[PDB]
Amino acid sequence: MNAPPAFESFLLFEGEKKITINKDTKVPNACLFTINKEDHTLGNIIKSQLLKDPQVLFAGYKVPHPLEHKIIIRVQTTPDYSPQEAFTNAITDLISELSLLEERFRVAIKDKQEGIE
Amino acid sequence: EFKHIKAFDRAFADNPGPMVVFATPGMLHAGQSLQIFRKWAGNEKNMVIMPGYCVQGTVGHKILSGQRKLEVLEVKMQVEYMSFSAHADAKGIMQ
Amino acid sequence: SLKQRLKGKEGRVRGNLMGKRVDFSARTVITPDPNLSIDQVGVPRSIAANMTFAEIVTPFNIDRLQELVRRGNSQYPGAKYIIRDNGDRIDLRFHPKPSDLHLQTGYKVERHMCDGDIVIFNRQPTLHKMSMMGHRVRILPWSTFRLNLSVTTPYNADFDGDEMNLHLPQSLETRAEIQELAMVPRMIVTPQSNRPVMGIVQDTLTAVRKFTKRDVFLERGEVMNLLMFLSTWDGKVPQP
Amino acid sequence: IGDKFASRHGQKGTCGIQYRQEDMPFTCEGITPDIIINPHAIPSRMTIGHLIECLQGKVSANKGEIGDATPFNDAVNVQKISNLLSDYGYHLRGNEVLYNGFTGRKITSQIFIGPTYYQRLKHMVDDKIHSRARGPIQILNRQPMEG
Amino acid sequence: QPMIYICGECHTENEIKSRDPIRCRECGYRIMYKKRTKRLVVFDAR
Amino acid sequence: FIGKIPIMLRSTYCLLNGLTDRDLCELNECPLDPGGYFIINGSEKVLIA
Amino acid sequence: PYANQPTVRITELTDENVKFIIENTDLAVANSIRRVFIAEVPIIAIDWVQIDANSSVLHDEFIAHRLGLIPLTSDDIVDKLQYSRDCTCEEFCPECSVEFTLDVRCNEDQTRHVTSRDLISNSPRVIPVTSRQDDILIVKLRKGQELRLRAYAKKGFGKEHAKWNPTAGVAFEYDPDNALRHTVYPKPEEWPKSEYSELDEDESQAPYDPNGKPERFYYNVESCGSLRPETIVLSALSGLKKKLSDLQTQLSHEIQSDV
Amino acid sequence: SNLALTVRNGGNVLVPCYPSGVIYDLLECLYQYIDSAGLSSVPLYFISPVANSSLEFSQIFAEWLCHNKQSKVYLPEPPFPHAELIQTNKLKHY
Amino acid sequence: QTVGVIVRLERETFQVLNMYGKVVTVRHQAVTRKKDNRFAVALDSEQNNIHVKDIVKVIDGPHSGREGEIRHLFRSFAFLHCKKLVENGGMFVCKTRHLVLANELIGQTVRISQGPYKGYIGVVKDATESTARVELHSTCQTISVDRQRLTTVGSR
Amino acid sequence: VYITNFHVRMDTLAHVLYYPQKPLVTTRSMEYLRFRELPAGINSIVAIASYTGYNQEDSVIMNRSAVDRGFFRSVFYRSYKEQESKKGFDQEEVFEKP
Amino acid sequence: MIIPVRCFTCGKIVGNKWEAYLGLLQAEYTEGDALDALGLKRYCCRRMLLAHVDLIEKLLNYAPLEK
RNA sequence: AAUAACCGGAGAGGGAACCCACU
Ligand SMILES: [Mg+2]
Ligand SMILES: [Zn+2]
Ligand SMILES: [Zn+2]
Ligand SMILES: [Zn+2]
Repeated sequence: MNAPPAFESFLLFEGEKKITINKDTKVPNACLFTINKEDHTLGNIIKSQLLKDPQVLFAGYKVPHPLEHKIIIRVQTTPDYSPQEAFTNAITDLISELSLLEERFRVAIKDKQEGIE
Repeated sequence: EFKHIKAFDRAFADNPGPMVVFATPGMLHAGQSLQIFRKWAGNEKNMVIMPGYCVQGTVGHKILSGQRKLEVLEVKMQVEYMSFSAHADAKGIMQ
Repeated sequence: SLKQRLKGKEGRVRGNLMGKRVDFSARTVITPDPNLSIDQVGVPRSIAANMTFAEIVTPFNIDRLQELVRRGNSQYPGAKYIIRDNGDRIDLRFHPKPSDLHLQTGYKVERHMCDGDIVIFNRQPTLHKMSMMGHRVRILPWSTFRLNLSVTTPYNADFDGDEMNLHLPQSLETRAEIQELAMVPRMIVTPQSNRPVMGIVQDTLTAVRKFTKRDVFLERGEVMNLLMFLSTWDGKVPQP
Repeated sequence: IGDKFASRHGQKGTCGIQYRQEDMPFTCEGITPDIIINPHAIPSRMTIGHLIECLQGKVSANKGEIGDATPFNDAVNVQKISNLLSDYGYHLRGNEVLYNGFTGRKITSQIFIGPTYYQRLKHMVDDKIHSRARGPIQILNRQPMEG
Repeated sequence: QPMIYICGECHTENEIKSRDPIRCRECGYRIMYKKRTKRLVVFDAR
Repeated sequence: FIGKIPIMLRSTYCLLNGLTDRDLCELNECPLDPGGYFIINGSEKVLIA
Repeated sequence: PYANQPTVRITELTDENVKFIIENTDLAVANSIRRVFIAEVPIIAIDWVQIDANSSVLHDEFIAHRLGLIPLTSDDIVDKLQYSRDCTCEEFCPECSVEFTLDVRCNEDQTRHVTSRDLISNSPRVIPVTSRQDDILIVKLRKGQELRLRAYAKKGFGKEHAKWNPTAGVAFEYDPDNALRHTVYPKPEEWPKSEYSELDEDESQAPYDPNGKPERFYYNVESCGSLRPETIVLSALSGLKKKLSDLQTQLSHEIQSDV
Repeated sequence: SNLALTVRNGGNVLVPCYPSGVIYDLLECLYQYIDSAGLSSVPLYFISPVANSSLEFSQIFAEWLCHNKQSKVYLPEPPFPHAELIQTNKLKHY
Repeated sequence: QTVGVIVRLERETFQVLNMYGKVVTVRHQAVTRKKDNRFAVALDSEQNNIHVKDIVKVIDGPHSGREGEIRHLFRSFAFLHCKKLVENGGMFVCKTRHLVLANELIGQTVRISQGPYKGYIGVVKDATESTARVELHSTCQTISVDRQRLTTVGSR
Repeated sequence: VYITNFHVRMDTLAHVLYYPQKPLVTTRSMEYLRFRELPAGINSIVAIASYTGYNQEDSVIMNRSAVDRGFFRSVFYRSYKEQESKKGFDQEEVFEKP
Repeated sequence: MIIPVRCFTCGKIVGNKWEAYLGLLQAEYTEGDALDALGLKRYCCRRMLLAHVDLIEKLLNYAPLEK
């Protein structure tokens, strides 16, 4: 009777954009990125990557409400380092890792299918 | 089947920008046209065309004559008394 | 007889005069939710769109009120009834001529409530005065009231199919006074035994105990994740 | 969310929130539990029959037979069931390790799991929720209707 | 105009017009059901 | 004639006596229904001891 | 400061399932790799059922439900198809869907088993997994009544509905001997040796690791028959890469708007 | 009857005919009969280099039609029903 | 077609003034009560809005030079009451212009042919100028959507 | 499944379930009720552990994939009735489209 | 009312197994052995084919009142 | 030689007793 339509978990409609950004006033050099219609598929791996780089002091992710598909990532990076560029660098590193892992699996799968003899 | 002529709406009378509107009746005695005429009478920018003979002794004749006070309200916009009648001219009858 | 028509509970004195039916009062089953604060209560879209709240048309918000009115009924954020100053009652559920949709200051708008609105929220038997609390409404998809767990001690509810009634105050002065008196945090302590009642629910109690054990140790990433949700947080990590 | 599921011991309850399989945790294998009843129910209700039922069900499913649960047997009990569990390789007391599906980290404390039997009750939510906004009125008195 | 109904025990199709006895044309049974609609129907597998 | 008296299904005078599962399924009644209730005005009523 | 060099290797493969190990990778990335298998691996499944005439004892909506869950072979044509809600055309077009027909009229005395083999498809690339073993049962039919319906199948994925989910079962784990001590055993004697353990008979408990992080994750993915497991894993990784690329593009536009 | 049976079988039906004359009576009959079997799904294609012109010319000529159609004109409405068909989009002329 | 205003009640009939100013006598059951639009508006040829119970002067027509309170309004007529007028209880009828102040889609199967709900088949219950409520055939739910996205499949 | 011939029997407020299943663990006495032939309810692998904090008191967190695959999807019936009545010509009730 | 075409928890296709399972049981096998031969290793899939009740035969027993 | 006639002009009708079931 009120169940939200199924696709509401991944579709973005007009009047809202996938990503929004806001500056933090509590501590300098901190920013909040709001991602719409997205869940722990990425909210975890982004943090896991970003915690690798030592240039970032704080990185976090939280979903305001599970029924409301939305995630917010607050990051405070060391001075002279911009959160935007840190975030983009982390994601591009993650993409490289993912693609090269894909290729390694490709070669391994041919090896196995043709046989390990 | 007219591409650029669409059904009129009363509420468009206030709409800004230059416009062209046909109206009824040609005699203005009742005047759904007279409604917009009264709406815009003050403005001197608008035109009005009367392409036919008006009935004497009516608002048609009052507007036909150029006096501002036509009923007591004053008409300011410009009137042009055109003749697009579809009747027979003397040469037509003779021919 | 008349005497039978007056004496009994259904008599005019008790079941009809002291206790009489009323509108603007939804009813449904409750469902726990810890994510939202104690003062908030979730409600379904259906109830929020079928329930009505009056508004006085003012220039400060006249633009928004008109932008809401032309939305009409059947669209969640919207108004279903417009009442003129003279008392003329025009409904929008039948899509009248667009001309009447014009607005001016002073009119009455029957618009649906959205988040932030105050609502009273009780559970009979209402034995002690603290079962009649107010709350701030929030909109959630599925069809059931949602309230924070710590609130279930004063209500003595347990979610096992216990339902709970929700009245919406209609006038603005009543809204304000309810806000300033019946809103929950203004009743943490009770007059009967001058004690706190909100307490702590069983599960968070056990969790906090096992957490605050004297030897608990926690990793950097986990701490950095936990500190996120502290609303009042300063923003500076503490020294390990 | 809002239905009413009742176990075979009086452990009534309402479906709080419905998670997807990916968010739903799992044991080492692909098994992911279907219902997560709260721990805090048992200690006051003293419905340990529920735990014994859950354990025996696991044993019976692995064994391939419909295990019996006659009330006054006295021939079968926790120790025999635990022995059968030792035989089948699962933990003695039916607990298993589970994995969070959000982070992926292993659950610090092992958990009790296993099969059981549920009955969804006739008190669907759709049959209870309603609201009024200045509808009809009684004839004798100008008040809202009932029902 | 007349509608198509089904006898039940006969399983036989029969026609009936309004304000008429409800009997199968050959066995005269009294229980009478109504046939499916001709309007389309489409369910999402969900 | 005096009158009519209700009879519970599966009685010793009911039509539902001596007919096995095949016959009862033919008559489209559940063979498993325990029976022992009176049918009145359509509704299906029971006596409480 | 850069993502470590992931290292993988398969133990063995088979039509039913694939078992492999991941080395030199993080727990979060491993977990996401798992989640993508469950969620973001699009396939083809029936999604629009129109019933001309149904007369069995299963009510129509039940038949639509059951037809929803049948699996279809979608080895590669899934890439060619393009989402229905996204494809601009009249209703369904051969690009954005596939067509199935099912007509059965049980006329013999014995009960007929309306089974998946009876679903006539339009494109040979996609058919019920059973076709190309006993058949998947739809509904039994008594003599006399009939079932006639037309179905359209489209490309979805896990989130939308669990009928698009092809990963029958994923077993994910690591540290089969609790070396990292994430979990705690009050009586480690009781617990059973993990099949991947390397401990001795007496010990059955790896020593505590003062310094270490999860590594050598173990994966066991069992296909449901819709797709070969290797294709499943490859598609998972490719789709995740697509998602990351989308995020990067959108946030680059956002940064440019900000500056 | 034959057209309906073939379309139900699922084949395709071809019909040769001058783009005038008997076509219009055939079209009235088909317009009345399609709803009998509820074949709204199957569209009618009318392919000819003079299809559109022939349709419009049939529409304009009112004074020459039968009395029924002349009255259908006096009650403002296009005399033939293939105009309604085209407005409904079941029949498309190319 | 023609409404009337009662000017007198009788033992078994009613004296009623018709729209043209003619007084007639009709039976009690001959006439029927009509809904009155108490918020209707009229114009008296000088474009100043007028309503019921408003004082206006009749400066043209047989009743020219008079004044009274507007009792009833019509599309083009008005029943005006003047106390000084003894006749007919002081009521009369005159045209307003001689006074001076003093859908297709409803009930029709349709198909969501484009959008998030592409492919669904529903029924239209409410038709607005731009949007329309559709009652789907699968869900126990009803949806709102713009008319542009509809395609009246099947239907009559 | 409250009784075998529910399709034909036209009761009021009849609930029926897609997938009844005999309980995995039971008494010996159950099968004398035919409860094995008309079971009500479905087995369910449960896990007794506070997971997210959304199941504090008499609450449960359900896997949604099961619900979508057929976990407890129930159907619900309801039957109406109507007695068209003929009277002494002051009232005559007939079935016709108004 | 029929075998559920999928495991509620896993997704393994189980509907096709039912007739073969009845054949095995008629072939005088202990249900556990026959089940393992059919290839159901987890107890979250074994439960369905072990403790599923088939009512569709009961429903078919009747005549079609709609024809 | 004749001119916008509300153009989604919408309020609802028992009740009274009994039993059952949820808190
Ligand atoms: Mg309770
Ligand atoms: Zn018959
Ligand atoms: Zn397409
Ligand atoms: Zn399983």
